[PDB]
Amino acid sequence: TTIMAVQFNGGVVLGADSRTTTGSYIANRVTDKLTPIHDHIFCCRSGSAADTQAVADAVTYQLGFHSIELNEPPLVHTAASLFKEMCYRYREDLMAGIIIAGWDPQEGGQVYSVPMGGMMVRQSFAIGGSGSSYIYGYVDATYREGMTKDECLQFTANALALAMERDGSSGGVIRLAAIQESGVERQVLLGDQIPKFTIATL
Amino acid sequence: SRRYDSRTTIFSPEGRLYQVEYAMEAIGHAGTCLGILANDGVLLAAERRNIHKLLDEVFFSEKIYKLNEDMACSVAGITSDANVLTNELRLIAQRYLLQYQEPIPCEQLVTALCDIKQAYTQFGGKRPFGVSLLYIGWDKHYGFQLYQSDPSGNYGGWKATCIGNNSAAAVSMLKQDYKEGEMTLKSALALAVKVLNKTMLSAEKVEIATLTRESGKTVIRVLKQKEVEQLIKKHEEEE
Amino acid sequence: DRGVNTFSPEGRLFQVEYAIEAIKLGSTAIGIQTSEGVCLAVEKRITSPLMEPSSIEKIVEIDAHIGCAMSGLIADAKTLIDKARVETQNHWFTYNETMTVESVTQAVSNLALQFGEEDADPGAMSRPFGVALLFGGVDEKGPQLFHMDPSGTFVQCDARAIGSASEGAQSSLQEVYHKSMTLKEAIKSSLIILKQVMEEKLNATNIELATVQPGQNFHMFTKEELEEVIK
Amino acid sequence: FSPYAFNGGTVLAIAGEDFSIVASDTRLSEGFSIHTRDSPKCYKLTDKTVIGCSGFHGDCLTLTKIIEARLKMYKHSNNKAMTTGAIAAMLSTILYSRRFFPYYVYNIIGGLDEEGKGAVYSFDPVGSYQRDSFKAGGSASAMLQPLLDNQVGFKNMQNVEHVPLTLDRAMRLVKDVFISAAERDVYTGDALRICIVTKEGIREETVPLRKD
Amino acid sequence: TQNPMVTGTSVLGVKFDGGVVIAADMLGSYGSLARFRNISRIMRVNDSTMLGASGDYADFQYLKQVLGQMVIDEELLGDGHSYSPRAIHSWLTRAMYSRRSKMNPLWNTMVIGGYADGESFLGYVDMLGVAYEAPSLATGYGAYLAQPLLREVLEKQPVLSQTEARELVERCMRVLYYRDARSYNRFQIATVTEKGVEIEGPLSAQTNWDIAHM
Amino acid sequence: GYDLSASTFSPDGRVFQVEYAMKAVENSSTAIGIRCKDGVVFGVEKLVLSKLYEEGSNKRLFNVDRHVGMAVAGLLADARSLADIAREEASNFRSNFGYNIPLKHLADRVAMYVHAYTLYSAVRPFGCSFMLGSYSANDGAQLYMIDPSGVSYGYWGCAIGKARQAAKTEIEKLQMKEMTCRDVVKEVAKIIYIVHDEVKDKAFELELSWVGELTKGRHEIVPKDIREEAEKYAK
Amino acid sequence: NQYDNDVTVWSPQGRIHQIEYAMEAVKQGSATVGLKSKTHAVLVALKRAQSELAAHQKKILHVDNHIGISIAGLTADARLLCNFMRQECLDSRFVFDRPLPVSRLVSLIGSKTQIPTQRYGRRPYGVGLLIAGYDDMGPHIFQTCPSANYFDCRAMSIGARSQSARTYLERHMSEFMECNLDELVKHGLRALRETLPAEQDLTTKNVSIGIVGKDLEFTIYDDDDVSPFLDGLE
Amino acid sequence: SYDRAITVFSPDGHLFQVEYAQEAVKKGSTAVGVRGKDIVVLGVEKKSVAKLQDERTVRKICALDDNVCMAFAGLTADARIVINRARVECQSHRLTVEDPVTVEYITRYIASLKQRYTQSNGRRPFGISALIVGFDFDGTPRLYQTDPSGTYHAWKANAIGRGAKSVREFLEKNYTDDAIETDDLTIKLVIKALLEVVQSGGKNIELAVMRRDQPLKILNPEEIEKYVAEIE
Amino acid sequence: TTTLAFKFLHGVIVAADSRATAGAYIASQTVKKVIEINPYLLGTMAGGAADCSFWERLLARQCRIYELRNKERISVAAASKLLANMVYQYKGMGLSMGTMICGWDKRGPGLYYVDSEGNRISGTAFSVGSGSVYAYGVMDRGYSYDLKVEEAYDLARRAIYQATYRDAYSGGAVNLYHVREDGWIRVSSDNVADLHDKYS
Repeated sequence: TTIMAVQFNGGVVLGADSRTTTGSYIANRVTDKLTPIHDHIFCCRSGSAADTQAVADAVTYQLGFHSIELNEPPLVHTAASLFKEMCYRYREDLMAGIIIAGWDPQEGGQVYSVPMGGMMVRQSFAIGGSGSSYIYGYVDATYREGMTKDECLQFTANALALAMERDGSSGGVIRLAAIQESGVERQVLLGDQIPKFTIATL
Repeated sequence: SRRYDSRTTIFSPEGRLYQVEYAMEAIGHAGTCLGILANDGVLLAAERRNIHKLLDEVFFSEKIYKLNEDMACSVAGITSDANVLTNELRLIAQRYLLQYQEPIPCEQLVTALCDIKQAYTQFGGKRPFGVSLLYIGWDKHYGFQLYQSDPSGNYGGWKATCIGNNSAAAVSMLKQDYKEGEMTLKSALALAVKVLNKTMLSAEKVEIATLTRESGKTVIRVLKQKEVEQLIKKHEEEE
Repeated sequence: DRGVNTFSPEGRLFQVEYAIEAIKLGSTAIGIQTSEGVCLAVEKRITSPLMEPSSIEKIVEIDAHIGCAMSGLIADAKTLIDKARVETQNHWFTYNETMTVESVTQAVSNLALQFGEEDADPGAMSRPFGVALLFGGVDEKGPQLFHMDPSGTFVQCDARAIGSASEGAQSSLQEVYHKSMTLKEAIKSSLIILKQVMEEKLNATNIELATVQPGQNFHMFTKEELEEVIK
Repeated sequence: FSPYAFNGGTVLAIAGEDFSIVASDTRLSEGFSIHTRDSPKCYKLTDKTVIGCSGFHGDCLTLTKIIEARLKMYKHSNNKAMTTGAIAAMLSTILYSRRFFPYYVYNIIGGLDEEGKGAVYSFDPVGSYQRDSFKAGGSASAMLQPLLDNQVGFKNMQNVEHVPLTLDRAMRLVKDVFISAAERDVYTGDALRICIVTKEGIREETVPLRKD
Repeated sequence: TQNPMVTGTSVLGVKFDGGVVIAADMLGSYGSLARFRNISRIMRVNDSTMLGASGDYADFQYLKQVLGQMVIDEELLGDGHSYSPRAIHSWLTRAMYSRRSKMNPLWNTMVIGGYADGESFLGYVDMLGVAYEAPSLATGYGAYLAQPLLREVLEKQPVLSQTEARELVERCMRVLYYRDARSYNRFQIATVTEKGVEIEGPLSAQTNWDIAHM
Repeated sequence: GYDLSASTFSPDGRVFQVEYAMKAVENSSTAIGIRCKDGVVFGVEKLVLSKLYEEGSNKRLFNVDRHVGMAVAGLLADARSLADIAREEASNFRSNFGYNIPLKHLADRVAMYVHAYTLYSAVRPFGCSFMLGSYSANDGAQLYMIDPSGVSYGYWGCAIGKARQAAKTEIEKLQMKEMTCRDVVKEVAKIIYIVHDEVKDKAFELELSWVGELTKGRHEIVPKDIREEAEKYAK
Repeated sequence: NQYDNDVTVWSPQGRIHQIEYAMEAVKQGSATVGLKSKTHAVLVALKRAQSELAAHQKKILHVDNHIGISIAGLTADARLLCNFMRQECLDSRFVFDRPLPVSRLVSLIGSKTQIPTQRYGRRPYGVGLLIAGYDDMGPHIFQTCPSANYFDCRAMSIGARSQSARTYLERHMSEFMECNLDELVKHGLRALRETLPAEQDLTTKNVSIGIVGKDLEFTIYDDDDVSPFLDGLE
Repeated sequence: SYDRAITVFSPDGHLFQVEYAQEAVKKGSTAVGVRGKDIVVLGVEKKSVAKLQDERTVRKICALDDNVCMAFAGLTADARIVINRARVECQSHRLTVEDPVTVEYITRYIASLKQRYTQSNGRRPFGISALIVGFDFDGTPRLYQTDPSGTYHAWKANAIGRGAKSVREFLEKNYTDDAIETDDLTIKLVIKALLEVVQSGGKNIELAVMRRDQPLKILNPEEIEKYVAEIE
Repeated sequence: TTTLAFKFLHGVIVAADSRATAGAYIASQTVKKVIEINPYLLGTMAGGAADCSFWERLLARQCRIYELRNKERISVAAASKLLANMVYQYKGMGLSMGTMICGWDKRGPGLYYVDSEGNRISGTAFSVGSGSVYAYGVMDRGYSYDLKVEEAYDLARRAIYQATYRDAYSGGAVNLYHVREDGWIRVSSDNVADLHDKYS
């Protein structure tokens, strides 16, 4: 599993792989690891499929009820705070690394990383999953401030592709998402659309 | 909360429990339930109150209930309250059989239910069960037995007893007609018919169950329409 | 009708006030504190001659150094007496030392107002105890005589009388009492007063007597001992 | 995860005719490092009772606070201060309360009794205790004990005057055994805090020990 | 927690003439990998108190939010009674010990620095509930690499000035960068005096690599 | 006997026990709240019933949160308990969602908690009304008022207590929408002085609180200088 | 009549009779005076002995090293609240290793005493307290009661016939701040004398004194130690 | 759960519920008890003498243990509950302690229970009086009597029920050291006291006896008819 | 630890050592292994110092309460049963205590052995502790029911002395007790070193 979220002026750009494996067997090759918490709040999921699905469900139930009582669009930081609370409270059982990303009128496009322990840190871009180890040096040398919405989409696709080619637990297709004040822009990059990188030959 | 409370489980000036006393008045208007113990069995004779042309038969008995293999009972008073007690009696007998792997003696079963009825007149703040019961059964300690409990938890063993509507006139007619030690099932059944006719009779207006022993096995059975009808005709011959 | 925790217009709890009226029906108990020790006395009030006088126990030993005379509803006293006994036994187990008379009385005084219907479990008092207590023991401060009533109010006294004739006995205690009395003088005066507020001819089986000196432990006078003091 | 830690330390107690001494080193360590060179292990309970605690410092702090609170509660309900013997009895039951997850502390209570004589009570982690003339607990407890048996109890000595132990002489002995304990025990060092308990309150002293 | 996830390294702390200074790098490690390089491990409790923490970062955030709410509750009363540094250190010790007694410890080693009533306070509270005060503290790997240097300077100069303490703390960070593999070259420096708490940084130490050639 | 319990409706559909709790709020001293262009100003006419009391005792203004103020009227014992309840909601909210609780949500939460004591005979309705005021950079200035039944509305100017009907009139005159907190302080101070009964009541102290842009969104008591400067202008 | 049996029953006048019935107990008890200065806070209770042979009941209790109280009303209830006050004080010393601010402890009592007045079946604590403490904000004098309301005063007095004591305090509540220890303790004794009838006077058998100052822990004076303060009055 | 206070004090310091429970005991059957030298007799007056009733199921004299037995007066349903609790306590005392319970020990336990129902929420007091009789380990005849309030006393001869005032009065001037000389005069004494209150004295008087180191024996219709004829 | 108790014709003889050991280091040489429950009841300790001390003290409290309630002393059989029921609740938890309850009640001199395992047996001659095996040999070889009081003291003393000579965890002094009809009495307390010079 490889998830990534980058932020720009308008909002954020989420992306992930679609491989769900059990040992060396791929149970699902077209998994959707990008779950919508609210209208402009999404979350990438990594770790345990049942743990992250139960946590994402709970947060979605709470955030929607909270948004109705307040009669206001929920803040991205509040969604991150609800994920953080559950992931810390049940840190011994749950095995989930959630990246929360979205857009709100008070703070714009924000990306929050909520790793395994249950801490919560805001970043300009974040990467998680088992395949994220292979792309730490690339996102460090390639990311620059002032990227546009389209540049974030290419940068995210390039990083996910590099990780998918090296990680055994990553693969499939790339599912991107662009969140803005407007709405969400979901898009899949299949086989040939996936950015390619030549292999050193002799 | 302390103003709506009717205080059902408290003593009165003369030392009597009103709720229990009022519940015994409800049993005095119910269908007549009589029990007669013989040397070779014991029977129950309850007058059917559910009398209507549009009333279906469905069940095997309306007032007589089988508690376990060797015990049957007859309720009187609030029928809904009797449904709670009969179900508890069966659970008490099944519990005893799961612990000792043997049938529960008649007196031990009656005592367990009388302890539950006594508890509703002492604490809990709830109304008592307005139902009087009549137990007939056979055990290996005292053979054939006939018991009778009441709303207060009181209970006693009898040779022949009657409860419900007009149970006073039946008891007085049973004392001058019963033969201590020399009563047969056939003669006991005749006495039951002469008591139900006096405190009243058609064959649909009554229900008769007998409990006898056959080859080291208790047998409880409700007398059939024809089976009872003949009895009713034979009492008319003597009248 | 009202609840058990209902305050009256003056400022007193009805229930507690009614329980204080039940203490003025029991037999008279007299306590006297001296420098030689405390002496407790109480009439047995034998109703019928067929009843065994020894079966009646109005004076009990809380501990080796603490005695206790009661009055009012004797059945209610048993609940309090046991608490006092366990309290002193717990103290010994935890601090390897005896408990003071003041400490014991205070511990038994905490159960006085611990009653009420609502917001309570099954094992809770529904009403207050209708009994007054007279604790008399010997500790580090020498002989001491405390008095506890139904309201949970305990004090210290040199000579206190509880019961139906406490009012009359009190006057006699104030007349015949000084702060230099001997234990033998305290006992004599106790019997005299107890003998004036009685109906039956005070004998050796009609009353109860016990003393708690600094030296010996709680001792209950025997028939012969009581008969030799009546002389 | 282990809930215990050995922080070293060594408490010494000595009872006299009209006094009581409770001394200990002030070094607190962990593993092979030194946390602080200024950590007394002697706690003043009442005006004639002093307690020494060595072992797991975490338990030492908690136990010390529990005792202090218990002394205040006892004074509130009994209108008097707790005696040394009563505190020792109460401590025994406090240590046995956590019988299945015991305090890793070696307690030693040194004060005066009701007759004004020096009283010393040594304790075991689960609560077992007894009154003694002198006692040593901690990392150097097996190094000092033998010397005290010889110098204070005159064990294994033939023709000897058996002269009564005096405050002056007791002070010398305490300082001497701790000087020897600092040379061999790696957990004992820095400074030595001495608490003298007489009839005129508690006095405190401080002697410098080896730093290495 | 039983297994610490993202943790921070050692925290330095020294007392000077009129205040306490606390330093700690801004790195949260996940095993041997430096994951989060821009997190603060030092917090401001109130006007006189500041806290530094090493170990599990998630446990530090929970403590930071609990402590923060305590200060708000106390300031809401407005009765002229505020928590002193010693009272915060005491509360922490009890909290750390309570969690360790239930076999569910907060994997943290805290350093408490404060200044109240003209007296600088420097407390230490570990995960087991072991607490004590000292002129200079150092957690984690700082106890073996920074404590020796800090202690050597406080033996000749027991009382330091603000400038002396600040520059002595920067020498310790430089040594930590050189010898601790779980450290970062970007740290923060918090100082507490009579004027309050002041968090400085992100700062860097000046390293020398002349030994690479020789 | 239709008015003996809160779980009993009367023949004409009324809960008398709840109306009796609002009668206790009418015996209290008048407290007023005014929301200007950048904050809220609170003013209570604290009645000093004894000379032995310390200046500042029995204050009817609390701090439920850093950005929230609370003016009460009625039973002080009850009001203090409601203030604690409001402090918990605000504290719990911050722990859960990670940010300061909006004033509207705080009012809602507390009003619903107050409404729960007006349904059964197991308890009794609160006998005190209170106003909640706070200022936020994005939210603006808010002023709510909760009565004994549990009803809570937003206001511009509000008054509760003895002379709340007479203090309201003198509040409509002022144009708080275009006014400012600094100027409103005196206005509120003057209103409290006009409605204060000096022929029936004794002596009183002026309690003033405010939250807005001038105090950086933090609720706090009006400074002595300003308090005395407005006290002289209202005299 | 129908509105004076339960605490959860509001009367048609907006009052709770039961709560006012618990305030009648405070006025039926012995008078107690509490006054303070710039460095000291004292309490002077008039221990009353119903029987001639009985010992005057205690009125001043110990809560902590810096806090002392004087009860009035129900004895059992006073011990109930005192035990709670001691518990809270012990908690603060255990957790924060410091004395619990008098004002904070008084708020805790207010919360605990309010709960009973709103629940069915329960009753209000029928006891009036006179708390005397000294923290970081100097000496304090607090007065609690059965309606769960507490006030911060410069001088206070509660109990039977304490209106005369209260009135006397108002006349001299201007020289208490500068008043020295003995002078401050004489004013309390003088104020307590007003409540007493013309016949009897303040002896050493019916007067208790609790004092708490900056460097002085809460101390109580029984019979022998009360003499020093007593001797000097006119 | 029901937690309403049933037994409370009244204006003149009276516990109405306990007094109403004692009124129920006066309407109950009469039960006399006599303590002899080496025998203990318990006689009860069978109010209902129905001929169609099984006499073995309505007995009033029970057994708590091998050395302790008892009779009661008042609510029969309440007595059963009390007797069953006392029976369970006897076996509990034989478990923990390695010896039989004394007569006073079980009397104290039965009295303790009765008192508890007079000071507990949501429950009324027991409406019965017990006459515990038995022998201790030394072989001493004991006779105790408990009542609804929870107070117990050791007696020499006592009667409880409707005609207890009369029986007691008659017993007062009949119970001596010569009237209980043997094991037959004690039985003739119990029957004499019962005969001056029981309607149609003779077949309406059940009575059991208990001798030292011996179970409990219940005289039958013939045995009791010889004692009733002897008197005449 | 070595504790022994035997009941002859003149009551019960109770002897024990006084050594406490924490591993291989001798913690104490003056520990009291006999507990005076009351004037007529004694209790011995072996195994866990804190365990024995605590539960025997709890037993003493129960005995005292028992006497106040029934106005009579508890029997030796009843006292030992109380201790057996007490420690049975924590069976398997790790409690380590072997005790001997001795006294004189209505059935004469009573001697019971109770441990943490669950055993509660009555007998005439018991021995608990690590040196109990050595005491048994000497005790049984010279034990007689007609033994004179002086002879009974020498037997018990010698039995304990030989156990301290062989067992490394036994030593100190031999504290001896004698339970009679009038109550127990502290017979003697001789050091093991002084007994060594007397037996050689």
